[PDB]
Amino acid sequence: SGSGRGRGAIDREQSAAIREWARRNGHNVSTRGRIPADVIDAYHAATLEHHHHHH
Repeated sequence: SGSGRGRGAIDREQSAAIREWARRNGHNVSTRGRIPADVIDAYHAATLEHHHHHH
């Protein structure tokens, strides 16, 4: 009874958003588990620099 692990929610759940972003950009990424830090950095560059070092 009550709330618990049966909800299926993840703590670092932005992994799925980085996987989707990598798929939308045609970049190599795994279907499940961890993502390479180079692709996490690639995602951070896209979210930070596109309104700083782009026109």
